[PDB]
Amino acid sequence: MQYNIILLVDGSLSLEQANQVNEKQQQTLTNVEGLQTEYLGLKELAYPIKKQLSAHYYRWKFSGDNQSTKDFKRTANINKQVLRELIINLEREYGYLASINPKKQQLALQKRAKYDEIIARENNPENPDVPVTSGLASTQPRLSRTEKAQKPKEELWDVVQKMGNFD
Amino acid sequence: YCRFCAIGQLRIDLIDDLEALKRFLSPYAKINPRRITGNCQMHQRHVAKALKRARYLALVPFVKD
Amino acid sequence: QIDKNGIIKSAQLHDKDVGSIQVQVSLLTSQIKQLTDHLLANKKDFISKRGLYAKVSKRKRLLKYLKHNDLEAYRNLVKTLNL
Amino acid sequence: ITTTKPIKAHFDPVADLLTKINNARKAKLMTVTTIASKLKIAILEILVKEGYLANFQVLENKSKTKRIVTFNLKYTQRRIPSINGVKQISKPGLRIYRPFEKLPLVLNGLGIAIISTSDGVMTDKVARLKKIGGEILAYVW
RNA sequence: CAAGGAUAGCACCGGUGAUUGGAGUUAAGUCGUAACAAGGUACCCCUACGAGAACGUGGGGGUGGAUCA
RNA sequence: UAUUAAUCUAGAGUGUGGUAGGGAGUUUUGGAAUUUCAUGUGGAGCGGUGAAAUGCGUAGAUAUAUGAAGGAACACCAGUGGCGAAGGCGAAAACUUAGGCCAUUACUGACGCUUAGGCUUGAAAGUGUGGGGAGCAAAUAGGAUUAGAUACCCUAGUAGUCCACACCGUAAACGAUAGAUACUAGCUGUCGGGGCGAUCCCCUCGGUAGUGAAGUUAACACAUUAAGUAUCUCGCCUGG
Repeated sequence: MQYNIILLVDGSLSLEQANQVNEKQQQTLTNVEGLQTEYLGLKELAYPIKKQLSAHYYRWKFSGDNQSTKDFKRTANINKQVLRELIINLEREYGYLASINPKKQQLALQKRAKYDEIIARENNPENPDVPVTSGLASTQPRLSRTEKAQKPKEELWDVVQKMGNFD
Repeated sequence: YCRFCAIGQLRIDLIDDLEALKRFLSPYAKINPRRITGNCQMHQRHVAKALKRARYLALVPFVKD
Repeated sequence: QIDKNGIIKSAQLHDKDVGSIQVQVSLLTSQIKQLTDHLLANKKDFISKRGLYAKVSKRKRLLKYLKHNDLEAYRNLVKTLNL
Repeated sequence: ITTTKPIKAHFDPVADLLTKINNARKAKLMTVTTIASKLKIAILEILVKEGYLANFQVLENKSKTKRIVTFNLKYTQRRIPSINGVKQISKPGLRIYRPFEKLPLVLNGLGIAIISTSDGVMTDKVARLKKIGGEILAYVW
């Protein structure tokens, strides 16, 4: 449960006063501590959020709490010293698993194979090389332990047969 | 044509992967549909929510043409 | 979210009651309390209230069984069927 | 052996058997699995002997933990089943019983009804001859 | 004691009564054709109003409409 | 069997682990801009239709750009997509949390199943209650046109559309296909989950789809998500 918190603060404020604004923001932040004022640079906003064409970007990386970020979000919104107060949680859609997250190493292999650094070709994502026939392949069928085989004979292979003699 | 979960990280925020998002973007406030980039439901969620989020934070034109 | 594992293990007296009537009724009661809290904090969540009534009904039936099978269910009744 | 596709309590053994029988008749299927019971074993044995149904195998996991029966229909070498219609009689919502003197011959005096009585389960003819009646499990013709 | 006889309050049911909605019926009554083609405005469903009226328009629910791959 | 005396899981399910939905609600803003006001310039048109006119413009327009305010709703993503009990869910961002998908001899040992009565919810109009009301249209009103427009045209235009509360609690809430339950040729698609592995291909299961076998509606057709197969329960049904 982690919060990636992105704060866009006023206009073209100098680095020192922007950091002080950010420090006030932790002072009004009730979430988990350990977050440090990381300067992401002064990025040009696509539009003036209120009147600021470009805003100072800052990121904070730490854990998260449940009933401790709504109040921080709305206070950071009301606090005009910071324009924008985006939150990100740990859960967006990705995996919490030791056999679907380590599949991101296969994704790194995909990144490697994205560009043909040699004459040979291993590009074109979704190109079936068919290296896998294994996996689960298991619906877990019920094992059969014999109790009584009442006439174990069973009819099979009903060929298309009729009026075998016509000569 | 699937795009995310092969070039993406399955965890899409704005930073560190904004280029894969902008690939279904133009400074015109539009997102490429499945007819050009046939990404699945979760990848479409990624691109939709994240791109309109970048629009929301004033990173790319929200509606501006 | 679900508030699942902690409540189960608190109601899990031994390794022989992971899915017993006791843990089930405890889960339904804890879910009733949590759903009341949530739906008071979130009014128009009709999903929560319909689920709360469904859990109330299933808890009623679980209690009627638990009194049909074991006669000691109501001698220490901290789960009276009234809600 | 390996008996696949187990079935759990649908609402009763009788309807669980009937749905499988009609599905096998529909899809031209050979062998299907259903629940196991003393009544089911008796009726299945008597239907093997009667000729309407082919053999069956009753299987257990270790105990009452899981008891099922797989059963096959008698088919000529033309994919034609010997079963020309089976109707369940004993039902949960309606417990049906008949005396020994009130049991008819099905089809045209050929079909054999399976009847459990006070002292066992048997066929309609020998149920009438036994002078003992009881519930009916299946009308088979 | 009593069949019974009573008071003021009430209660149940029926018919009637200036005046009157609604129904089937006269191959031969009044307006316009709303609407049945996407039927002269596409249909409507729930609901507000008004309009001789077919109906017409609002806010939502749908295609029980065609076009069209 | 209705009952009793016990057990076993496999129905109710529960556990574990992986585990996704525009789910709901709560809390925020951001913009396309709508309208209005001031800065201005402009120097006789704007506007509306099938046709014009009505209407708007010379206290300076058409229109334009800035600044400021108030309301409304969120371009694309939007899916032979998922979820939500239907009602429904799409500008993004967070939280509470219903519920979900995958596999579990795993645990109580039938705890089950529905549902008349009963509990809760229930698009919406429109009702009043407090705000602003940006815009517009029921009603209303002029010019058309008409055999006549309060119909199709528009302008003016309120209730209302907006939100807070109840009530209205009806809908094309109809898939005109009930809920729980198990099974029935396939085939070609998608999404989610589990395994695996450059991707991938692939397998598993569901969800979400279809042609069509069988089966079933007179027929139209459904068809593995049935209107196929069958059990428990309920609701609806006999001429206009």
